[PDB]
Amino acid sequence: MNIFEMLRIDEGLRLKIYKDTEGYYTIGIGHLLTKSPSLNAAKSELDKAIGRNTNGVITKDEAECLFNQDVDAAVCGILRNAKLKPVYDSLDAVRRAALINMVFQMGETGVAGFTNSLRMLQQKRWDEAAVNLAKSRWYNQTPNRAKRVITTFRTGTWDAYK
Ligand SMILES: *C1=C(C(=O)OC)C(C)(C)N(O)C1(C)C
Ligand SMILES: *C1=C(C(=O)OC)C(C)(C)N(O)C1(C)C
Repeated sequence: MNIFEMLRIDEGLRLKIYKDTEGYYTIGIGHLLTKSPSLNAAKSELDKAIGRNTNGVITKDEAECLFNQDVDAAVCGILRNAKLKPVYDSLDAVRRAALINMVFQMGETGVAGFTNSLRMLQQKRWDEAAVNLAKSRWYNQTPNRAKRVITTFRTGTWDAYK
């Protein structure tokens, strides 16, 4: 198991534009296209991301291509953020993947706002951090996925993904 296999489980794979759990146009392995309600706006975003006129459908190879860029962008966002980089640097590789997972789902700024959870992770107070992380809109709106990510933070193992 690794961050790619982890997010592939959490995000799925769909080759046509669909609406994500928030109602936002998405494609591939959780590639958010736009929060705009305009399907043409989402299709324009898709064409720009792929470099061709797609009419809202991509191939599996294209989906995996976007996914690799998106995982990279999540890591890049963490390492440039003054709030997230210290926590990331302090973590083992499995818990690092859990933080990347959260940034992939909610964005750099969103995760960087989890000030008290981040402190608890930095302190390596894993059970306490797990309790705090669940006190969130994130957990309430996607509880099964959040439970898996939180278990990964709590234990430092892949138990929730096997
Ligand atoms: C990845 C791609 C790919 O692997 O599909 C063959 C394309 C669509 C060529 N490219 O735009 C990226 C780099 C996104
Ligand atoms: C890092 C980036 C990156 O390396 O994506 C793979 C982008 C998204 C260009 N950038 O905004 C940071 C600095 C976060």
